[PDB]
Amino acid sequence: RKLSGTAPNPAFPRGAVDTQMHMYLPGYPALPGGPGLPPGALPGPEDYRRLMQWLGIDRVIITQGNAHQRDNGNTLACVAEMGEAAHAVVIIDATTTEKDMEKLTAAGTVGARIMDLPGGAVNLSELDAVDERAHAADWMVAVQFDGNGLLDHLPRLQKIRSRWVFDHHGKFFKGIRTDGPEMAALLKLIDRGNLWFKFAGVYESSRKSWPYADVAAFSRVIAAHAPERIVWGTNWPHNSVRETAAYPDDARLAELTLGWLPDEAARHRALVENPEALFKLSPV
Repeated sequence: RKLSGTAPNPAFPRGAVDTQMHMYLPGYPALPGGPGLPPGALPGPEDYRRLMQWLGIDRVIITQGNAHQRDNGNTLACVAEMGEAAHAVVIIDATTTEKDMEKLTAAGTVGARIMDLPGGAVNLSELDAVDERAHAADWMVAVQFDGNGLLDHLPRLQKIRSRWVFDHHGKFFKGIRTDGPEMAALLKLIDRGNLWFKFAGVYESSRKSWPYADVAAFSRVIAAHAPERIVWGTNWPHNSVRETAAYPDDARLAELTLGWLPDEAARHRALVENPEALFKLSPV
């Protein structure tokens, strides 16, 4: 993996938050139900610190990988090793008690994860159970599903109590029209004020070569509509990539997708104020 390069231009503001990454420590096996660990080298704190230093990332949200299913051990241990800069997004479900939630909060947990696509630990059918607890704890929920099913999920997404983020540019694998009912439904969800939209992992859904114009088209529209509701992430360590040859340059990728925002004020929001609001972080 590439862990150094030329800095993003313009440079990230102090306090910049990577809202989308996974991290891996030795001694935390993959669990049945998931994809298994990243074949190697194990992408851990040392490698990610290098990435942070390259990009100018100051704060990181470390999210539970599918590899670990419902066992939060690795993620929590990564946050602890990373120290002040890191917070966790973990797995909860209907078995998670109030006391469990306080343990997770004290250990730096700021949210829970729903992953409806293959490999995910908790799919959309458990949304209400995750949401009721997250809301009670004043957490957020990261929600990832095939965006082309948005209209089917609309009634349940409307009922979400918590702050939440729609992962990875919505993963609209087939695209979406910028003025169709899908876009209309998404903007109405955003208007309510409890939904953020994530610019991370564009290459996991684009059917185009760089500069990923298909995803750019609708991402520009969403960011223009609601610049105080966009967040950004690396998608490090890019688990869907298997060969050195296809591994993205994280600084260039950042410049590209941040370039889809409407102006410089929106770029600062996307990197600092917006994630501070989504995750309820102390202000920089």
